[PDB]
Amino acid sequence: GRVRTKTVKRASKALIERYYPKLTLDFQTNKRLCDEIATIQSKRLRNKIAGYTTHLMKRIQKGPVRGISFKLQEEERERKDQYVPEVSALDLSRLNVDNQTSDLVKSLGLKLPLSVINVSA
Amino acid sequence: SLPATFDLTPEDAQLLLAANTHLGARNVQVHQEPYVFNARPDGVHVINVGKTWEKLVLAARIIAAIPNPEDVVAISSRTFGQRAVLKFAAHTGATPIAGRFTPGSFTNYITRSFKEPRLVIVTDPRSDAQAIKEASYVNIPVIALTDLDSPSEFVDVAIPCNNRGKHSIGLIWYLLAREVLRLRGALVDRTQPWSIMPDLYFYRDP
Amino acid sequence: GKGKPRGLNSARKLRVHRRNNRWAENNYKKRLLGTAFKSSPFGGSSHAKGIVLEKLGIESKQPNSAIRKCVRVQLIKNGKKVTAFVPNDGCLNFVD
Amino acid sequence: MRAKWRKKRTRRLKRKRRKVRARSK
Amino acid sequence: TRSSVLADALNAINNAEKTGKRQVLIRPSSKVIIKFLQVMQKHGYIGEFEYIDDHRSGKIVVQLNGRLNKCGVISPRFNVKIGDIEKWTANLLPARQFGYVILTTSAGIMDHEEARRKHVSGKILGFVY
Amino acid sequence: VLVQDLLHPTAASEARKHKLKTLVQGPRSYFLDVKCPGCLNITTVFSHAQTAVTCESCSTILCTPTGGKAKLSEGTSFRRK
Amino acid sequence: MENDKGQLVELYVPRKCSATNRIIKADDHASVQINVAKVDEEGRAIPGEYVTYALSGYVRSRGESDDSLNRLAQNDGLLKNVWSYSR
Amino acid sequence: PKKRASNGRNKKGRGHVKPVRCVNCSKSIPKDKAIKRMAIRNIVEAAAVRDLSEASVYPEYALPKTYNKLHYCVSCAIHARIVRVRSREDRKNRAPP
Amino acid sequence: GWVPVTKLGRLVKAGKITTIEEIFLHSLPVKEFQIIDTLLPGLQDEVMNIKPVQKQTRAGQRTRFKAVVVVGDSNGHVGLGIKTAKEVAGAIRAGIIIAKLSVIPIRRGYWGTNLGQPHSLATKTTGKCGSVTVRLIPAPRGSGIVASPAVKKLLQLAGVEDVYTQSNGKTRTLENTLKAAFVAIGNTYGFLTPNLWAEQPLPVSPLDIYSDEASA
RNA sequence: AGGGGAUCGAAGAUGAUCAGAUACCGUCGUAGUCUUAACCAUAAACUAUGCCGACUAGGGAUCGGGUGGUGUUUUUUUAAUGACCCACUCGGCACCUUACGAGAAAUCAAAGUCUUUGGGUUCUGGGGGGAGUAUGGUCGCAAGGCUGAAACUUAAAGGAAUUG
Ligand SMILES: [Mg+2]
Ligand SMILES: [Mg+2]
Ligand SMILES: [Mg+2]
Ligand SMILES: [Mg+2]
Ligand SMILES: [Mg+2]
Ligand SMILES: [Mg+2]
Ligand SMILES: [Mg+2]
Ligand SMILES: [Mg+2]
Ligand SMILES: [Mg+2]
Ligand SMILES: [Mg+2]
Ligand SMILES: [Mg+2]
Ligand SMILES: [Mg+2]
Ligand SMILES: [Mg+2]
Ligand SMILES: [Mg+2]
Repeated sequence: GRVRTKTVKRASKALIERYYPKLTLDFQTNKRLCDEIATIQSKRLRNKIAGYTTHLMKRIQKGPVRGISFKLQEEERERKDQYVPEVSALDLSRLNVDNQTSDLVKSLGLKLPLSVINVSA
Repeated sequence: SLPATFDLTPEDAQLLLAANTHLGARNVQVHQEPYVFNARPDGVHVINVGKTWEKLVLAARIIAAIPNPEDVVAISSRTFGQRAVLKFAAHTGATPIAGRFTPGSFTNYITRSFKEPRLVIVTDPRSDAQAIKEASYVNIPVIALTDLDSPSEFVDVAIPCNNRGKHSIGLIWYLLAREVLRLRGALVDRTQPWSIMPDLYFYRDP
Repeated sequence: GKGKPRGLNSARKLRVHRRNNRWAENNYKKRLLGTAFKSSPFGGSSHAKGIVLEKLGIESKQPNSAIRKCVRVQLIKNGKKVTAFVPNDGCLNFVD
Repeated sequence: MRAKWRKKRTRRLKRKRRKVRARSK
Repeated sequence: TRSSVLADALNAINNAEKTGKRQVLIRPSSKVIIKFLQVMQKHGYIGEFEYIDDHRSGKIVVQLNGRLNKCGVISPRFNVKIGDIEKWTANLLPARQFGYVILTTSAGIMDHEEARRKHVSGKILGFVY
Repeated sequence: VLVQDLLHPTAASEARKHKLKTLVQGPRSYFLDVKCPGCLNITTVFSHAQTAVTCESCSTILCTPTGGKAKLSEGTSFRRK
Repeated sequence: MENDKGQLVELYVPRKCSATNRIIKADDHASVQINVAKVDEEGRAIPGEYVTYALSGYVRSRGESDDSLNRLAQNDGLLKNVWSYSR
Repeated sequence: PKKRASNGRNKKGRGHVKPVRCVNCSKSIPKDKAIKRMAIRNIVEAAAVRDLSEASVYPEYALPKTYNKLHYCVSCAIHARIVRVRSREDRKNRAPP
Repeated sequence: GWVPVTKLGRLVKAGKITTIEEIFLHSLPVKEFQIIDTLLPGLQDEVMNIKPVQKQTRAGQRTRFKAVVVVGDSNGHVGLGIKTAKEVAGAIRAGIIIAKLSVIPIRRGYWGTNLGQPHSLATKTTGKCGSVTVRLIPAPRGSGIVASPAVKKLLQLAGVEDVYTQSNGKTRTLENTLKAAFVAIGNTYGFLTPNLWAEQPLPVSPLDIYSDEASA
């Protein structure tokens, strides 16, 4: 079986976690920079790591990946996180509330507009 | 007591009723919850948003009593509250824990997720039961956003809300952070509406 | 109510119940039935004199392989036959 | 042995003893 | 069936105190229950209580502080002499410094210290501490 | 609950409770002043009557018994008393 | 408690729960001590000025800590209509 | 020790339940303790229905079903790849799949 | 070097907490035995019994040893630790650690007539672990500890001069006897008495006073 | 003891299987299985949990009764009903979750409120065997039931859980 071990997978995850604006979908140059940027004792393990990094970069080119996080991805995430509409959907567009809710408001003693509708069983 | 400026304003009531925080659970009802107001037909129970606001301000005072804000912890294993707790941690100190809790975070002094807080805030005590259970081992209080059918055990201040809802949770977190900042002194104007919108702390499927 | 009666006039029940449940014991039963005086080749005595009839090489129980050098004894007062053990190395040679 | 069958054996024995005693009684 | 109402009363008080409640309802409110609770009150173990007069036998609503660990009943009401008081107190109180064995004497219901002072003995009802 | 007033409960709860299990037990039943058509001669009728009550003026019929509350006849007017 | 001549003994006079007046043991790790901040004249909190409430593991476990704290706060004035004595 | 709180069956408040017979081994078993299943099956197959419809007069017809309620004893049900055996915790699972 | 990782450890190393009485008062949980070794430097260990416990395996019986250790200074504090390990020495070491972690206070008191320097317990107390119930009854001066050797040694290390004991169950299970006695002497500060009816002002905790000398 | 007597079927006969198989499997098949009038009085007759009474945690469903609701439907749009829905309640058969508590544990809303030992009351047990035996009484047509030892022997039997 061609199942990779956690040494290979962790090494590839780290290489992607801190060398993404770099190595590409090509096993050859990914290998030729893996031996440049990491200390690996054996060519076989180097090539396995390079292959798994190439596979993960192919995965990344189509959507994100669970367990991975690089600076570009983090910046995209926070940028999408600060999104806000300009309308603030809670803001009034016309508010409906049942008779019990109208009674609640009357109990609290508050001035509010209400589009009362009856709640039927 | 309070100077009566803290009472429920019609703006906050508009927000709370637009987010439908006042819509409690169905006929199910934990007898530890007297926060009900005149059950609706359809079997849905309505909540005293006034009591909600009062308990919320109480929780805010408890939080602001903490000297080191990083010693406050916000929990949410639900997806509808992760953005809320993260933005809460952005505006306050409030060391957040969104997603998984990692059992052994308040015990097990060696693990990397080891917090030793003075207060933990929880979005749903049923989905976040590991956290309250581990807080009952190490002398930590627990604030919780409860519905009317939540398990009240090992729960201190309970804010009645609609935790089934997407907007309600984020609104409660938003109001909580606002009151905390006001009591701390960042928001010097109690009457000002705090430019940050409430829909910032809201879940998005994308 | 834990079974037993607690009432302030319920002592006879407790007494006779104790009598029966005392018969359920072993020492009380042997003491009151008089088994020592009626059985038990002695007469409830500490010691007894007897006349040797035969020497015996009783084999031990398991797990143990040995022969225990006992004797048969007819008691003087009762006439009962009894097996007795001669405890020491070589002391059977004094009991001819 | 099974207690039911031990009981059955004991009963057959009690019966045979009843009759071998009725021989003399 | 129901034999001692004092026993039911003190069982209810004990369970309320074990559960942390600050009040309990006693039915059906005998005189000896009243005097017993009055002793416990004079020594500071329960607090106020209120007799509700239904026309049958009565109810009692007791207020409870947290000072009570066990209020108990001794059934049968044994006849107790002046040294048997000491024997009992040893058997069924936690210490020689606090706790009260309660006994109905011809000079009313009282605790055993008051009974030693008045030099009279009687029948044992229960205990409290 | 661990703290509550058992001497001054809510009327809602006391009406929700069983009649014997209230603070002071008492009847949930009542009496009615009943008018039959024609002969005014109002009759006092118990809600849980157990009898086929009829007016002394004539044997019309006022209430038929049931397992609980009596069923007052169709043409009749009653006044809670 | 004390000996014949004052001179307090009994190290560690212990804490009592604000709800049940029961002692909080040393090995009771479900006990909590809530501190509620005070406010003064603007809405801002005073540092180091707390209202303290101790709660024991038993009350905290039976799920009554919320109600107990509600009533304690309403009695100490920092709350309002939330709690009712008649249930 | 005790294995089940129902002990094997569904007899709370009865005393006696009037046995039935197992469909395979004819063993007498109480009806509450029995396993009941209901084997509802189309008469022919899902395979031969095409041939039947093609060779059938009266189109649209129905192809009705067969209904029988099966009672198995414990032994037969365990042998026939039914209620097989479960862990101490999942024994309490009272629902079907 | 210790290098504590705990708020309490940092405070104890900085010297803000000079007494375990604060720890007991605020019910703080201990997780580093160096705290107890710093605050209570004068306590002594004692090893009660070493029993072997066996686990059946494919290849014979795998054996490890269970050690019971009682630590105590003879003024008011005891701890009990039970540890299993492949080697007796390590069992004893880790048991001493767990015992220090498991330290509790003891409410000593008087049989009567509060003359001086309490010698006994204040109340009748019981503890149960397994079938064993251990009951401690207060005794007068000179009675000494009327108990079996193990419970006697635990109570000596606790500082109880005079106490009676009633016991019930299979007292030959020493782990359960010692745990029952430990629960019993821990319940002493659980029992409420009239001399503790007075209300106190609920002090403030060091974890809130010395907040910056804590984590960072 | 009469009746009845289809079915299944202790006995029994047979065909196999088997080293043997007077057992399991198969085919027959008496007594019995049903009933009337009497007897017997036993069972893992079990919830292996005595009856009465009080208190103590939550949750929902269900059987029976009752109350209320401008509630839904059917009737004669309509009424009263009846059947359903919602809320509540008394009384039951039970069930889910937790353990404050209990327990050796398995587990238990009772097996809890029990060394902080007493609500009332009946029955039974005191290591295992011998032994529910022998004997004597008593009941029974009998089968048997109820009551019920001793000699002698023995350091373990046994319960619940654990890893193999
Ligand atoms: Mg009497
Ligand atoms: Mg041997
Ligand atoms: Mg088995
Ligand atoms: Mg039966
Ligand atoms: Mg013993
Ligand atoms: Mg029998
Ligand atoms: Mg039986
Ligand atoms: Mg009962
Ligand atoms: Mg009903
Ligand atoms: Mg019901
Ligand atoms: Mg029923
Ligand atoms: Mg014995
Ligand atoms: Mg025996
Ligand atoms: Mg077994």
